[PDB]
Amino acid sequence: MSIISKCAIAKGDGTFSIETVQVESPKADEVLVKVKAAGLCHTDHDSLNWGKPIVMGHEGAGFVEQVGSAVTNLNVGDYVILNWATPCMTCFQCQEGNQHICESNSPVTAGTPGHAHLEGTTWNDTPIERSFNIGTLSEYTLVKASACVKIETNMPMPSASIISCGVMTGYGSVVNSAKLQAGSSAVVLGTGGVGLNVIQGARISGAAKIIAIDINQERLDMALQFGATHTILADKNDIGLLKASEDVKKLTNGRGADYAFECTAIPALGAAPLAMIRNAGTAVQVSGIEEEITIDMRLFEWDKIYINPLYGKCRPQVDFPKLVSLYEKGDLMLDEMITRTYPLENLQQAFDDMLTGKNAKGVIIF
Amino acid sequence: ISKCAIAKGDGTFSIETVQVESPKADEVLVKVKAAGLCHTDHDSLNWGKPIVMGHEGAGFVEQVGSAVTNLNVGDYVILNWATPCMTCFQCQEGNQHICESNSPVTAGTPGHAHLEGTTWNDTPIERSFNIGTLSEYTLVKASACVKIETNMPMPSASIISCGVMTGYGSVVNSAKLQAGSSAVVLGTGGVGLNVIQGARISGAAKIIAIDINQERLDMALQFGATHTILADKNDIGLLKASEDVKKLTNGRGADYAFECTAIPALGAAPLAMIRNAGTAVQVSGIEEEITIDMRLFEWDKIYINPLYGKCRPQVDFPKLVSLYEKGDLMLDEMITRTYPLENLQQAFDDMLTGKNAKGVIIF
Amino acid sequence: IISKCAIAKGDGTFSIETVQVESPKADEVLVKVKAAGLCHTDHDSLNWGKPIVMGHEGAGFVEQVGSAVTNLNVGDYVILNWATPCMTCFQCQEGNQHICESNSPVTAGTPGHAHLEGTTWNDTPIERSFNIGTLSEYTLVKASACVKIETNMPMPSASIISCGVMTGYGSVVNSAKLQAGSSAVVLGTGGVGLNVIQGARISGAAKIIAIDINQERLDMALQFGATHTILADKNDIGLLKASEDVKKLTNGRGADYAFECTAIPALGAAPLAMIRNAGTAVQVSGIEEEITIDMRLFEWDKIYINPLYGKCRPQVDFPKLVSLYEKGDLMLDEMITRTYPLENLQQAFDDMLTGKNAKGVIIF
Amino acid sequence: MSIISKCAIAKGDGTFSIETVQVESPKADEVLVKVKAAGLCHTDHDSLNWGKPIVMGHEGAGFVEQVGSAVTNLNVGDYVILNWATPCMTCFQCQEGNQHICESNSPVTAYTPGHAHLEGTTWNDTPIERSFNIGTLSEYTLVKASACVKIETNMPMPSASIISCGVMTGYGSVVNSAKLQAGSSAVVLGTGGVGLNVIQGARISGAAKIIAIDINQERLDMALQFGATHTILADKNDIGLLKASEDVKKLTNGRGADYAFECTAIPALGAAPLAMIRNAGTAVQVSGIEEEITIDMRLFEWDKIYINPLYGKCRPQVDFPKLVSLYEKGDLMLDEMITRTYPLENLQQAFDDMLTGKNAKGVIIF
Ligand SMILES: NC(=O)c1ccc[n+]([C@@H]2O[C@H](COP(=O)([O-])OP(=O)(O)OC[C@H]3O[C@@H](n4cnc5c(N)ncnc54)[C@H](O)[C@@H]3O)[C@@H](O)[C@H]2O)c1
Ligand SMILES: NC(=O)c1ccc[n+]([C@@H]2O[C@H](COP(=O)([O-])OP(=O)(O)OC[C@H]3O[C@@H](n4cnc5c(N)ncnc54)[C@H](O)[C@@H]3O)[C@@H](O)[C@H]2O)c1
Ligand SMILES: NC(=O)c1ccc[n+]([C@@H]2O[C@H](COP(=O)([O-])OP(=O)(O)OC[C@H]3O[C@@H](n4cnc5c(N)ncnc54)[C@H](O)[C@@H]3O)[C@@H](O)[C@H]2O)c1
Ligand SMILES: NC(=O)c1ccc[n+]([C@@H]2O[C@H](COP(=O)([O-])OP(=O)(O)OC[C@H]3O[C@@H](n4cnc5c(N)ncnc54)[C@H](O)[C@@H]3O)[C@@H](O)[C@H]2O)c1
Ligand SMILES: [Zn+2]
Ligand SMILES: [Zn+2]
Ligand SMILES: [Zn+2]
Ligand SMILES: [Zn+2]
Ligand SMILES: [Zn+2]
Ligand SMILES: [Zn+2]
Ligand SMILES: [Zn+2]
Ligand SMILES: [Zn+2]
Repeated sequence: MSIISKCAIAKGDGTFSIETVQVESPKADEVLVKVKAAGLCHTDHDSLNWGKPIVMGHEGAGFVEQVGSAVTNLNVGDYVILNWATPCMTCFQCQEGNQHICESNSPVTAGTPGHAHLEGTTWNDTPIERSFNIGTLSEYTLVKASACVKIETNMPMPSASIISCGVMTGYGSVVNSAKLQAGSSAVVLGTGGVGLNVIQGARISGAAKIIAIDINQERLDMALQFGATHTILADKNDIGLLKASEDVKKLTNGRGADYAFECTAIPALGAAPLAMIRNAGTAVQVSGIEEEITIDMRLFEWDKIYINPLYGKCRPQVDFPKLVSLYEKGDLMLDEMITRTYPLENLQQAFDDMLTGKNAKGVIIF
Repeated sequence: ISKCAIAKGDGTFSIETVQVESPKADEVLVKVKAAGLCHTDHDSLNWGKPIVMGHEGAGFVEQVGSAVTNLNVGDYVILNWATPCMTCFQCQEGNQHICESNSPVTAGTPGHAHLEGTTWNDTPIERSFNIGTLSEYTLVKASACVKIETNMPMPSASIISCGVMTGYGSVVNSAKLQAGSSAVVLGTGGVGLNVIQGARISGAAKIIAIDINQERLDMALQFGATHTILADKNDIGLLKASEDVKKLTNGRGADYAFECTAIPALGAAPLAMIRNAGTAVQVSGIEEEITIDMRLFEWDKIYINPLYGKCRPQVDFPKLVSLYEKGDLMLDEMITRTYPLENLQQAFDDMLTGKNAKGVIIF
Repeated sequence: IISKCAIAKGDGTFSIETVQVESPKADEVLVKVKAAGLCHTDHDSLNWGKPIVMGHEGAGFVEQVGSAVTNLNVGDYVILNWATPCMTCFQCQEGNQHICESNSPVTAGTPGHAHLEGTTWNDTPIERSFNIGTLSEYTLVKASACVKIETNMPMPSASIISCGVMTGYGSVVNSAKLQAGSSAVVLGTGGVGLNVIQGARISGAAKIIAIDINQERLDMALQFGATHTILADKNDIGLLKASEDVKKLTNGRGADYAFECTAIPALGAAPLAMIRNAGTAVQVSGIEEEITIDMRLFEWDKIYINPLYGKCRPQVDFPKLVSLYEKGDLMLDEMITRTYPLENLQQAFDDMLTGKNAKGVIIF
Repeated sequence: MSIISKCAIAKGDGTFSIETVQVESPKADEVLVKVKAAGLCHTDHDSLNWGKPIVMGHEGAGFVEQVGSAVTNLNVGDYVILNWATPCMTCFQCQEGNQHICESNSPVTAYTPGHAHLEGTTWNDTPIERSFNIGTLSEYTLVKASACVKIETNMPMPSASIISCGVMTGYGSVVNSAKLQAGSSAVVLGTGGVGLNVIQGARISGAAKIIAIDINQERLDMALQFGATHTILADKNDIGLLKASEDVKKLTNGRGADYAFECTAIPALGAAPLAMIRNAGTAVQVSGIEEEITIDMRLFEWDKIYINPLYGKCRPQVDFPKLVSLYEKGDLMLDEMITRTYPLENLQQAFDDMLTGKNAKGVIIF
């Protein structure tokens, strides 16, 4: 059995075109997922500029169409949130509980056995790769079972999809990485797909003061909606947001916030959470920078914890169900995150709306 | 001259008059506008000597001591009973709540104002927990005063002095409750409802309220509970309530459980409500001898009996008013009734019989 | 394959016997046992009402490896563990492999036991104690019971890692997270408590006060890392006089950490008497009885915890323990009082009952 | 009562001369210390090119000569280890326990309270500062009572004096700042005054691997004496110590060490501990860098705690007695540290030997 799927294919020239791909039947450890909605992340745009053909998409949710012989805890028709940890569960990092940095199956750490067998998905009869081992921007996906989280809820499929990246890295960086203490102060630099979810984490965690900083006013109105207490509108020409840092310091009685989160997608702002933070504060850079930047090392000075975490320290079988609860409870808002849905043929307009500043998140729906 | 409620070692209280001296150099004269009630004030009658009752209070600074730098006449203050010295072992560890020299609990004393300061008849009498808040005017050590620059209801600020701090802090400062977790509160009263608030502020996804009175249970839902359990008096060690708790937690148990029923015989009951490797926080404080089945402790369970929610008064108190100003801490709703000093007995009855979440004595 | 094994009865007696141990299935492993340490839990196994191949402490060589166990090979060197973690359940994904809800011989009792007719006595299948049953020439265990190690060290000293060393060292290092420069008190300096002393010594405790009724145990406590000793009286209830001696050596106040490992249920709350307000009290023994506790002793920020097997994550913890031994800081050799033939197992009990032997290892 | 005191004085120009200062009698919150031994830290050389006359010295110990009328817990003749925290015990940082980054009194993080009155020490009729509030390279130093920790022992004074900075920051970085856990792997970049005490702290904490790296074979020889298990000789052209970093990964199963500590006084090596570290490890640069540097941010990538701690999170009344207790037990080696004692006049040679690597620690004896 081979199935044909329309999908978004990125080519290795900065370009993406809707194509069709051939999805084989699941192997014993794999699962064929009918995708109902695929959310879009800033990393998905970056994927075009990677130099490989890939099935784009790393935020997805849907239903289990087929299951393999070895998979035992999930069934045809089951409702499944996709994750890109693909944890092997046995390696050194997995035994520390760091399944998000798995040494053998992570798409980031190992680039694998978190990917499904390559012949499972084919583009003009040449095997191609599922981005982050899941390639959600696709009618069907053949992934391994570690990529699936079963939830049993009537939650909207667009709301579910966004947990696969934006919501998890945002919330988990706050809760799992920084381990933000209730009653503290937090600064968020970049209230976008991730940063807005940082705010929900800070809000849900009990932060008393949540300082949203962005260059776009709509983004900031979004930050107010999702929990922010104070708003600062940064000028992009301000290098390192040092001028914003003085404004934060006025909001924290001279000394700075207790916590600060980077998620601007600007490599130059890598150190800028250090500028916003009190000595002994914790500075979390969520973006991920792979370039060579210059840092005034005075910003590091004086017991400030700095971490570049991945995927909010995600343990998908454990974290995803916790996020689902807070939604049902009402403390996660993710229906309201979904500003627009797009047909896969309109992915270009979706990319444009994420970068222009007009969407909290965009979900392609099938 | 001040109207104050004096406890008598015979076990009775009587409104009565005391004369208060001007402040010494490191002391503050605080006119009390509100004196919240706490369970231990009831047990403070059952102590063996006379005192000035009260360990929850708030007011304005009528008079300031010569070396007191950070406060001024007319400032607004919430009283705290930690009165930390800032120099002993525990204080340098950061445990200002178990101050080895000034604490009314662990050194009971410096940190209590000069004894001449409050005289009844002509015998100097002690202020309860060093502050004696059930008084019209109190003289106290400066370390027992926490200034606020916002303007909030005086009954709201007074309850911060004990119930709010112990309950919130046991969640935040002691248990260090993590978001997404399941919470069980045994006894949802003045401490218990702020445990719940502490749970909801910290982000708990499930908050199970167990209580023998439905009107608190109703209060518990007002203040953030997600599930309510009406226990029965004769459920020894609350075993049957444990079983419904585990039914609500997929088996296992809760990740956190909190005891504050004031019953000595339920001191291990948190361990029954909670999963292995969970953290059980007994808050009521038991000085009695009880029998415990040590199969409840078993398998990585973290037990603790913290005091005053690990209170560092000049840090946690400003935090609590910020979350009241944000709207996450509910304290105006917790003042079910205000009472004058003379109607104090009706206030114990309303608290002890479930009719108050918290009762405050206003001046 | 025939295995001469110690088989416990429900009555309270044992006999040496012979059993067939079948070839390994896909997820399980056949181990030729070279050394099996002993404890009072093995004596308890006679009390329990079940036929059982006894032994929960083991080290050996792999003789047979199943189709799906490609992470170790034949001839590899293997320290056995009794957590047998399933690796995917709630506690395993929290990092609590020692309290696995699906495979633990304690918390689940089962997967984590090899397939039942693997080891058969006459033709009735018999369980291996704690899913491992090490007092046997050959044992069939899941691969989870096996931790490859890659040092040429003496098998007997490898066998005491399987229990006394992991629970004692781990009660200090993982469960208490003992901070260098602190004061430690150890109540019961025996099979468990000597590796609690060893664990305080490696973590940097500045003052380690050993308390025990036997003078021989105290001397062997100094040898294993202690700095102070106090001799204790059984007539002391709650060790309250030993607690006030502890307060003299700890500036008033108490010790920053204390540890229960005496085997006495009436002593369950004693570490709390040993400890300053806001210290941490660790009850390593496990008490399945109801006792009376003076509740003032919990009062005031004292962390009280009874942990299992020292928070064991065997594939993680065991290699680290092997590394400290290689470094000289961890002492396993001097901990083995005497070696005994399986056929002289009653000797061992006998000498454990008397208190002659801190630990006994049966070597094949 | 004005005492004359021989001392070392840095002049702004990088030049040091022994001079005499008139040292005034103690005010109510002050203590006058007859310094008996004063060790040399790398920071004192740097203290030369600060553009201000200064009485040098921030490692020191002695006996109390005169006590102020408010000082109640110190008496003439007491044996005092000096510290440079001088904590006020009530500001925001002190009340979180961070006495070493005191907002009111720290010489680093705030002339300041915690310095004696300016008329107390004068050079040529003009008031002068004491470096790090204590200026220990002087026969007598006037300091605040909070500079003083009384020890009730009979330790060698040279051995007690190096606690004032070198031992405290190196051990503290491991125990207090990094909270190093036993059985771990640990890499130390620079085995000098701070780095050898890093190794001691790693050894007292129970590290299973302590890998020592330096460009000087003799200082590598010292690390083994104080606790290192493996040793890597790096070259001075190894930019960022990346090949040193390959040897480390060879020693740590290819993943990297759990912990790595940077104390080379070389700014470009600020990010080097990240290169020594496994993902989710903790990297600590104790040096302290004031210049801007260039950093490839994939070195931060993936859960890596980075922290620039000050003074090993020293609470001097709490930490200094633990150090003395661990000297009694034998596990802090610090008689061995004092490779050389010098007169005040041969400070230059003490400087020269610290910088050449011929000393572990060198102490000026008065
Ligand atoms: N560590 C991880 O696991 C992980 C996961 C997901 C995404 N990311 C990365 O996080 C970053 C953000 O992701 P996203 O989906 O939220 O992107 P996004 O484009 O949707 O949001 C970025 C926000 O940053 C704002 N911004 C840009 N420059 C700014 C400036 N100078 N000052 C203030 N705000 C500024 C933008 O206006 C926007 O609001 C990306 O780099 C992405 O690759 C990392
Ligand atoms: N640790 C501290 O520092 C500290 C501080 C303040 C108060 N306390 C103590 O906490 C305890 C409660 O404090 P409070 O002011 O809220 O008193 P309270 O009377 O308001 O609370 C008592 C609650 O216990 C509940 N209860 C009684 N029996 C129960 C049972 N079998 N099962 C379930 N619930 C039961 C009742 O519903 C009642 O609401 C007291 O013992 C008090 O002394 C301790
Ligand atoms: N929690 C776990 O996972 C785990 C694992 C293994 C063992 N254990 C238990 O830990 C306990 C330790 O037993 P063990 O292996 O060390 O056997 P053991 O006989 O060697 O240890 C008991 C020690 O306590 C001493 N002692 C007796 N009375 C004392 C007293 N009043 N005061 C001070 N010391 C006294 C004894 O003389 C002896 O030295 C056992 O109960 C064992 O079942 C628990
Ligand atoms: N943060 C604080 O509180 C604090 C405290 C004390 C010292 N310091 C600073 O720590 C740093 C070290 O202090 P120190 O007294 O140990 O200096 P030191 O000169 O005595 O020791 C530095 C060692 O690092 C070695 N080294 C130099 N370059 C190297 C390289 N490329 N690769 C490997 N090793 C190299 C040197 O050979 C020397 O052995 C100084 O910069 C000092 O200012 C900071
Ligand atoms: Zn993404
Ligand atoms: Zn893995
Ligand atoms: Zn109270
Ligand atoms: Zn104190
Ligand atoms: Zn055993
Ligand atoms: Zn498991
Ligand atoms: Zn220095
Ligand atoms: Zn301060």
